[PDB]
Amino acid sequence: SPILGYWKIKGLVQPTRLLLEYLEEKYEEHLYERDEGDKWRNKKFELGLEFPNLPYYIDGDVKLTQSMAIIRYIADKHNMLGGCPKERAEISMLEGAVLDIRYGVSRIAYSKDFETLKVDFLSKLPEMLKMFEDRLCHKTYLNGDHVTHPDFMLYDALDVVLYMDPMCLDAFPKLVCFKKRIEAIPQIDKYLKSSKYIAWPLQGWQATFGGGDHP
Amino acid sequence: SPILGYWKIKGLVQPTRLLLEYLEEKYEEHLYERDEGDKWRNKKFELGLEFPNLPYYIDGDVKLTQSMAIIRYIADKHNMLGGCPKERAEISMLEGAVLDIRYGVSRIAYSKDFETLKVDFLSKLPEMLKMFEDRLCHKTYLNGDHVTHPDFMLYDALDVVLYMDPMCLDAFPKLVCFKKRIEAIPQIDKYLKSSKYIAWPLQGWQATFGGGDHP
Ligand SMILES: *SC[C@H](NC(=O)CC[C@H](N)C(=O)O)C(=O)NCC(=O)O
Ligand SMILES: *SC[C@H](NC(=O)CC[C@H](N)C(=O)O)C(=O)NCC(=O)O
Ligand SMILES: *SC[C@H](NC(=O)CC[C@H](N)C(=O)O)C(=O)NCC(=O)O
Ligand SMILES: *SC[C@H](NC(=O)CC[C@H](N)C(=O)O)C(=O)NCC(=O)O
Ligand SMILES: *SC[C@H](NC(=O)CC[C@H](N)C(=O)O)C(=O)NCC(=O)O
Ligand SMILES: *SC[C@H](NC(=O)CC[C@H](N)C(=O)O)C(=O)NCC(=O)O
Ligand SMILES: N[C@@H](CCC(=O)N[C@@H](CS)C(=O)NCC(=O)O)C(=O)O
Ligand SMILES: N[C@@H](CCC(=O)N[C@@H](CS)C(=O)NCC(=O)O)C(=O)O
Repeated sequence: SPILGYWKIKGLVQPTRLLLEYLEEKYEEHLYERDEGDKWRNKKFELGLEFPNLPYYIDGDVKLTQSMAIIRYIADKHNMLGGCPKERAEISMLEGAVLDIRYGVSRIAYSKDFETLKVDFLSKLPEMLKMFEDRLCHKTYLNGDHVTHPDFMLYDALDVVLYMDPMCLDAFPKLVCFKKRIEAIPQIDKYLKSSKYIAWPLQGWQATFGGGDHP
Repeated sequence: SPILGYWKIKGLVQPTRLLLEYLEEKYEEHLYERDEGDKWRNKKFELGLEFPNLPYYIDGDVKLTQSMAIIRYIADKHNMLGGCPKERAEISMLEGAVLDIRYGVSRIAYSKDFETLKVDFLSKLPEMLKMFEDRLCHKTYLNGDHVTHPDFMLYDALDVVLYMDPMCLDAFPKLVCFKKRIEAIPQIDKYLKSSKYIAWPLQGWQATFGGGDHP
């Protein structure tokens, strides 16, 4: 059974969890708690990883790090990355545009100056969201009728920015619908209600925004 | 003929240029100068881009943004991304590990506190480089005998960190060799000597590190 290792937080790996659950894939997790740095450090170089880091994904011979390599691998095994170079590039474009939002948050979330930095981020956020709002015209998911991994990435990004500004989707009804559509996927509905769902923190526990043991 | 648009800097797009040149692909560039923000802003929404941004790559019907989508697209058209999910994931892992170095620089390069932040980055850099040093044991390129896009990404990262600390590869002879190997690829040798090579800046011109009109 594959092993997905990360801090017991949403962070970089939450879209991967959602994708695995969507696919009904069997996996176990190594979940490092806030005080378990020592535990991670004692395993870091003992797992066969060529590029030791968190998250990791171990699947027989396959030992992977890099969150994006991992999510894309799971997707790839299910024939989800795209049917030709142009569609693969389209999906990678969606992926990167989501990361501009999600990393946009993480870039500032650990700063002493988060509250001032938040102003600048929220000023740019509507422009980024509008691109997705436009993309969703006449589409159920970002690539139309079928789910792709960026859908779970975008889902996670929306979850996160809504904590930062609960009104940030008020101008984007299609994105509001989209978030509900993901939540309506029966596998996702079940997961979000399950003992396996990690609601919080959004970032590493030490973050100024999206950190701490509880919201 | 495809169009690659970016600021006239190395920045996010330099590995893409190197890959195109390696492949002997025909392309033209839209190169925005330091004072040409207005020019970019007047084109940004007039190019058919679904996710307007820099860089962009326009190839007939195909209008792409996201630097990583673009480099991977060029690679994909040349059957370079990997022969199966595991190899594709391996290549995406290399890609992400390079980005930890290259984005590691960009994260701090625009800060007023760059000089203090540099200490922390240079403290972590040897650990990141060692993973690549180990990977290159008995290999010509990162994936062995054949070039892949992360080779050009790593090349660009080494170029950049050597400006920050010219001694940072003193402990990593295989990486030193690697950088020279890339420079010895005849297409790359020619490109680096050509009028098309943009030597500087490394970052946006306004950066504290790797900015300005000249080094
Ligand atoms: S991957 C094969 C090509 N399809 C697409 O590019 C799909 C585009 C959208 N992502 C979608 O509609 O889902 C292909 O061969 N298309 C036929 C063509 O017009 O050439
Ligand atoms: S999908 C966005 C546009 N449609 C609408 O606004 C119709 C009203 C719907 N209730 C809604 O989606 O808001 C649209 O079709 N834009 C593209 C076009 O060709 O006009
Ligand atoms: S949210 C689902 C989409 N409807 C609208 O955008 C209308 C929004 C209302 N005007 C509002 O709440 O303000 C939609 O068109 N969905 C169709 C689809 O194929 O996704
Ligand atoms: S993509 C097909 C598989 N090959 C690899 O994974 C290549 C691994 C390295 N990147 C390399 O050697 O270049 C494959 O089918 N391998 C055969 C097997 O052992 O199953
Ligand atoms: S590739 C690194 C190891 N080889 C050497 O150190 C031999 C000397 C060479 N001049 C050099 O590469 O430095 C090596 O083989 N490590 C793996 C192993 O199986 O020992
Ligand atoms: S740099 C090329 C590799 N040689 C070494 O690592 C030895 C380095 C010296 N000890 C030194 O300069 O300090 C190498 O083994 N290359 C073979 C390959 O297949 O790449
Ligand atoms: N580019 C990497 C970044 C990984 C990373 O920064 N991981 C942090 C957690 S968010 C960590 O704790 N890494 C463990 C380590 O470096 O030992 C990825 O996307 O996986
Ligand atoms: N995730 C994007 C980031 C792109 C980006 O930040 N581009 C900057 C230059 S480094 C820019 O000037 N963008 C133009 C714009 O936003 O209008 C990518 O990798 O392409």
